Amino acid sequence: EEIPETPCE
Amino acid sequence: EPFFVKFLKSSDNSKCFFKALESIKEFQSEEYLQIITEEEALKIKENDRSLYICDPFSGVVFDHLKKLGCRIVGPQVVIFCMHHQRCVPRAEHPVYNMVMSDVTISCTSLEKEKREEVHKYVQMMGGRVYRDLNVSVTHLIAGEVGSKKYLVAANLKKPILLPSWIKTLWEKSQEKKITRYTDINMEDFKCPIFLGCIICVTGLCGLDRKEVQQLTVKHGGQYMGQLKMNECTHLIVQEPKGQKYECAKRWNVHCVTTQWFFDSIEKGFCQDESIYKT
Amino acid sequence: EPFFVKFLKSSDNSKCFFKALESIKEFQSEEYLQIITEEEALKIKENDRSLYICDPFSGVVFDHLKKLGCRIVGPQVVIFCMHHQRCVPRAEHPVYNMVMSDVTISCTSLEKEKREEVHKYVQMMGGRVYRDLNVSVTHLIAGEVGSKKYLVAANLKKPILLPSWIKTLWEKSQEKKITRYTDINMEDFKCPIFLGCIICVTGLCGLDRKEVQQLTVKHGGQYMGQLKMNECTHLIVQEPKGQKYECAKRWNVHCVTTQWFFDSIEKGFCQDESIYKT
Repeated sequence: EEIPETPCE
Repeated sequence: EPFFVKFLKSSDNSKCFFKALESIKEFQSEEYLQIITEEEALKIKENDRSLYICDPFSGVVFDHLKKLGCRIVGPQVVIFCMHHQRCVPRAEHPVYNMVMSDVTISCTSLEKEKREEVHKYVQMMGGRVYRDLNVSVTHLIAGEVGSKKYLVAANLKKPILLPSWIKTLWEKSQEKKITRYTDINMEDFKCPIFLGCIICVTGLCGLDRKEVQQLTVKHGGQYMGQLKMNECTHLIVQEPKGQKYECAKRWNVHCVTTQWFFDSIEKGFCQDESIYKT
Repeated sequence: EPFFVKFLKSSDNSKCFFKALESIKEFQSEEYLQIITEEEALKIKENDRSLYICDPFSGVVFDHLKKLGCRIVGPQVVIFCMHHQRCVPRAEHPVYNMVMSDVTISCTSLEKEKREEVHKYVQMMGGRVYRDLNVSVTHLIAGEVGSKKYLVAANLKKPILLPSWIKTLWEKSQEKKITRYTDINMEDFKCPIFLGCIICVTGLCGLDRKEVQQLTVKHGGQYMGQLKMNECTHLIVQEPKGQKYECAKRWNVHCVTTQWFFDSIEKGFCQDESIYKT
């Protein structure tokens, strides 16, 4: 699997 | 019982050879001291529990005596043992110098060939080599952090160093810049705290994760913004929620707090993940 | 030979004191380990070799022991030597920490007080100081470019840094932000290529003149539009003719080409003026 980074919320 | 100390003469003997001849002539009597030529050495059919002094550790003669099982040491071993009034080592294997005497090492997280090389050059420099980690080990040689042996050595507060330490010790010894393994500085060869770690974070604010990224890279590890399986070793996470956390849990990846990371920096090695789980 | 270790207790000892107290017990037995109050320290009156631990390096006790010539080191030297398995320095003078251990410096182009101050804080941070520039020198500290020592150090490709570096090393150390001199970035403290130069030009077109002024200011130097007596250190001039050239000569100002300027920028230090004469 691959999970992207939590974007600059 | 008495045992002869034979010096192998050749066309181009080194300065070390003659230096050892003069020191052994000055601190022991010449009664058990011979100088043998290459002819007489080649003709020796059997190991006669005598001590041979070769320089270098190569050539038809050295190969001959090594094959017979002879007790061979380099002249630098003679100079050393004479100067410090200490015994010549056992020498189950040939020993070229004593730069690494009193050093006992074990290895972990190394390629087989690299480990064999470390074993060879440590043995040639008068050190001892143990497969498993026992109390007499003075330094651990490691290619990555994390392993069970790594942790054991860390709990014993033993230096964990890179193969480069051995390489430098050897090279610097052949350049006649060092007599002893303490002459070079250990901290330039420490294993980095996160060498081999691939660290991801979740739930941290941007300043926190930039700090973690910076420190990770500084301490030899790799930082990843995105979580990639078959890559990430540690997911830093204070609160157990989110897609990153649950994905890491389904893949049995280390899920640790920030205290694992900063404690690892503070205490100087990669801490045990099991105490910092969430 | 004996190796006593006494610990000075006081009203306000730092956390370093207790950390060193707990760390020092894990090597040797408490046979040579003492805790002394200010009274018992005050009552001693002769140097008995031994190792004293003061924190801070001030007070009636510190003044007493220092003025007697005692061997004093700070607790951070204990923490460092323990952690890195290296020896405690000899220290004819008191040494407060090991942040600058393995650093050897010399100074040039400094005010007397500034040089003495740099000597003080470097010695206190575990570094060594040489009056003359020797191969073992690792960093040169300079207030201006130009001196013979500056050129020698530059030709050996040694770092030439500003006294502020020492100050940062000191301050960042007291704030417990750094353990080692490598934690701060050396490039941020380089000595500017033209620091101390006051540069004039003549014979250049306006675009060239403007470029030289811009770069001079950028690289730490001062620019002057008009050649003045004494004020100007270098007159850039390609051909030895004109009133500017002759006046610069009979004021003993360096008359160099533009190649001096741009070479100095390219190669990262103020070049030898004698090679660029006109």
